[PDB]
Amino acid sequence: TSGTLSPLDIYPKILDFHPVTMATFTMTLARVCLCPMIIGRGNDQVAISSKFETREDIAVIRNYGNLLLEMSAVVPDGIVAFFTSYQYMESTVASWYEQGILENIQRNKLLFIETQDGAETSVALEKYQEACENGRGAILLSVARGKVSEGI
Amino acid sequence: LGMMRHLYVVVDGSRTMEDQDLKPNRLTCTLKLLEYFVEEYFDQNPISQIGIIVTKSKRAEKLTELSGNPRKHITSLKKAVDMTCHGEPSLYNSLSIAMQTLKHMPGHTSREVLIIFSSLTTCDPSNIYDLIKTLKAAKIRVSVIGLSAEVRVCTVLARETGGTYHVILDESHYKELLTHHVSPPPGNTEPGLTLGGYFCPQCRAKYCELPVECKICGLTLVSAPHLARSYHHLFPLDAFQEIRFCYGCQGVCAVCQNVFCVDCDVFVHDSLHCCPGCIH
Amino acid sequence: HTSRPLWVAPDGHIFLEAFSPVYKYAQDFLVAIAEPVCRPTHVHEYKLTAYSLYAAVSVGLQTSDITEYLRKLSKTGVPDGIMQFIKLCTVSYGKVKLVLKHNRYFVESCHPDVIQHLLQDPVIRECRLQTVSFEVKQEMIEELQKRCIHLEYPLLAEYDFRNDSVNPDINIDLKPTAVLRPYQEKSLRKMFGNGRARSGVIVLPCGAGKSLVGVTAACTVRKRCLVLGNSAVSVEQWKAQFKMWSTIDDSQICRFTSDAKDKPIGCSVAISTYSMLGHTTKRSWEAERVMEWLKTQEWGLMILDEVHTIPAKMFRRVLTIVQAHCKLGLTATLVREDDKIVDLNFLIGPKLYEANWMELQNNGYIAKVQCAEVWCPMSPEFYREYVAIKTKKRILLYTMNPNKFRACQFLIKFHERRNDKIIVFADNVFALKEYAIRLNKPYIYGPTSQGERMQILQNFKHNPKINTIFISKVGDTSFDLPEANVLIQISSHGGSRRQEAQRLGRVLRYNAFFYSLVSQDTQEMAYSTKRQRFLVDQGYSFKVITKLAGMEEEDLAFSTKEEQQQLLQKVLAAT
DNA sequence: GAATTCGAGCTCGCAACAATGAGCACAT
DNA sequence: ACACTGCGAGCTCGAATTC
Ligand SMILES: [Zn+2]
Ligand SMILES: [Zn+2]
Ligand SMILES: [Zn+2]
Repeated sequence: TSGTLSPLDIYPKILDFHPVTMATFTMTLARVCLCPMIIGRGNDQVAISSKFETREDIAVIRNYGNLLLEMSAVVPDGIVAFFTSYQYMESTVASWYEQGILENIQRNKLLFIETQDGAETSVALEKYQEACENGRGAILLSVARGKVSEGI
Repeated sequence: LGMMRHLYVVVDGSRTMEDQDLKPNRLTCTLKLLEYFVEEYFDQNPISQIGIIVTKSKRAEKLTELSGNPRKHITSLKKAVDMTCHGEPSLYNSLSIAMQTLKHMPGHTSREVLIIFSSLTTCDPSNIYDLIKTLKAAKIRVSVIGLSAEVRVCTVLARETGGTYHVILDESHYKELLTHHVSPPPGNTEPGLTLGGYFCPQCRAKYCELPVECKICGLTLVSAPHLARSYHHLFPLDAFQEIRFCYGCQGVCAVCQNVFCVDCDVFVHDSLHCCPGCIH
Repeated sequence: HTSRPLWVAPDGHIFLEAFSPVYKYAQDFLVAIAEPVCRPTHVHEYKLTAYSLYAAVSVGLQTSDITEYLRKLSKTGVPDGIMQFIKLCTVSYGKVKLVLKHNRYFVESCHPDVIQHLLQDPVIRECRLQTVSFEVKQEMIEELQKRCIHLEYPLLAEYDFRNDSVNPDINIDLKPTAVLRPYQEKSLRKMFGNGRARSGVIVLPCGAGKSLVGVTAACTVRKRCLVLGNSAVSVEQWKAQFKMWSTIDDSQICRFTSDAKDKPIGCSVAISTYSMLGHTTKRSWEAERVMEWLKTQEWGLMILDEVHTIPAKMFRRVLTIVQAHCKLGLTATLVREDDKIVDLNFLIGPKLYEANWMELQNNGYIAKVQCAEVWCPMSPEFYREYVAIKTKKRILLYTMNPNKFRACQFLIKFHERRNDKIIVFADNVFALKEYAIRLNKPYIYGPTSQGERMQILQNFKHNPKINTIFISKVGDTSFDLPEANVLIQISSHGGSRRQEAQRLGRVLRYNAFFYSLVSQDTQEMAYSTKRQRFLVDQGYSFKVITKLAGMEEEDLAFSTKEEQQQLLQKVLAAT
């Protein structure tokens, strides 16, 4: 049992067994408690995907910076931004800063980079939960195959 | 019935006040309904007060001092349509400015702050959570009207100090939220009645046609008919038992024993508020 | 005499006075007896018919409850040509019953003396093969229902759903989140009258609860429902209105619209379309195994959305393919040309409830619409060629009128400054292009795509910058057009009073108000009074704006005659 | 009665698809 | 020992009117 067994017919194929129910469920809600969206193409109709060839060009790095800027002005109190890796988090944040994009995100929210070592990370996580509780709000930009993605 | 009130109105002046989704200027649609709000506040509450604070670029600047002047507020909100509104607001600097004056009011009143708040971020140089222990000690009642989202401070600032937090659906909901902030929640002052045109008895100073306080000697000058409308709520008239020739219109009271018709019976309790036989 | 606010005419016509103290207890009586013809604000006018009394005795009032309460609300005395008609059309209701049981159709009668009368007609002997019964063929159930009305022994489709013990009673339950308005509670009360479901047609506006009544009727019969629709967009709304108000999982709400196919074999609610169940060509293999499953299961409460397209030639064969006990029909505009709405009284049943379109406006359930038929004069260069030709080329001339181009550009500017959501409905797709590129506005041309149709429509709702949109014959159904505020209708189809009650459906979803641009002294003047003929029978008042509020002062197009001479050479070059 | 105009949905051929990163709980 | 998903063709209807 978990919460996100994504196809249920893969786990009896990898693990050599035969279940008897193999069921799925969905939670009931009094509202729409979640609003998933897939923000695809950019604001000037440019594709946004993180392929391996579509990472160097600044028509996509700007469209990631133009997204986190325009979501940090309409979302209250905390945004978690999972990147795909650590060398892509470095090569985008340090390429938002050389442009005029990371200057305008720090006006709205503080940003707390989740680094690999556990000493700086727990410092940057305790200040993140402090910044979401007082007025300013924060952005914890991290890595999807990381410590914060599974534990916190 | 109600009590005296010393309401402050904190108006947001951030970058996000240039936003759409409202009448031409988000700031302008705020100041439009505030001028409606000052009128209905002073009408139902005769001897109360209004201050108006505007927060802008990490600093709070007092737009109008705390006085019961129902003309000086509206003539200052018309000026502030052409405000710049640059930078990020504050909430420590704006609630402290609304605490250096509102703390020293006498304890028989209902001191209140009302924050109209459009930005999401309060960049302020200290901890907000020590004000909410201070404002709760000074019996202030801070209530926020939020725009476009729900912030965690504005929930814990409201529910700890004692006010309400509310977020706007649209402009028909924004007028409905400001309308609920005119009813007072359930001492002896000394005002000066301003007979003879409009002159002050204490300092004999002649000024404008106003229910305002007197600057030369500090006395408050109210008009006694305006105080008179708040009567008849206390000791109102008891209804009659009803089982031709009338006494009101001349074409049954348990006090004066004079019969009424049906038009007269509804008229006595609705508008006249006295029994026409009992005044004799 | 001053009371009793009716006038029973001797042929049959009931003039009810809507200013009487007993009007509310006489308007809740004539809905259960007669059908409305015209409803202005002062004197309503109902009408007795044969089918309207079969719906009367289907509810608990018998033939002596109607004919006595007409005398007590008469003002004239009943004229003895109605006592002979009410008694004739009420004692011949419950004699011949059409009931199905395990995939066989049966004509049943408790009185054997009418079966010996029924079995000499040579057309009912073609559809063959106490309690006297004989089995009839399923594929000749439409030609049977004409004959039982033809000899005044009409068939009733009263599903007795409380105890049948054959159908797998599913767990559809209406959750306490959707509270229904007091006109929706009156329509369902007339349907589920005696504790048994009844096959009728409920006429509610699309801005009203046209779909909440269909969900609440599905949670009431609690059998295997089947929702139909006119389009593939209309079934993704019916799927959303079942998840919103009925607590059904996604393993039971399926679809049959050739793209999803959410395992349609073995479900409880199937939401399909017309022209998929009646597709008369070689079907695909995924649709063939579903239609072999759907042709052999007795449903309950087929829900036929957009009922006014059922009397077509291909959409009425659906009702013989699918076997249902009771058939509810939900529509908004019951009027339709070619005179086939009276034909619909035996495909489904009697008309149950029509909502008073002015009572829903005075209570706030419907936006107060200010109709205004602004008509524009004709240009003197265009009228030179209008009277010279007769063969369909002049349809472009009264559509691409330059003086009508100014009144469209002025009304767009006048409501963009008030922050109003403008929809310009415009048929004759050549003039859709030449209107929407001279104002630089988006247009759903109709053969655009499925892709940019969905984002132009979404850039209209959640964006305060894009304000107008130029649809063309697409929004003539119950589509997801996102709550417009004005509607500048330009040069639609000929005399379709169904259309201008579906263009009106966008507005009420003054508060909101729609226009109707007419090029005067042409053939469109006669057309635009044929299409208000349905709306003046509901209470709506169409003003006339001969000259707009300062049209000549702004920067309007086609000012000079040199730029007007080029437009006629563009129109006349088509031929 | 037999076209038109413009919409609809259903099949179904057609052309060409893609997939880039980094570390502590558990047995003698 | 090549090839997923969108997307336009035909095909057959409907609504209302010309021809
Ligand atoms: Zn004085
Ligand atoms: Zn008295
Ligand atoms: Zn009297």
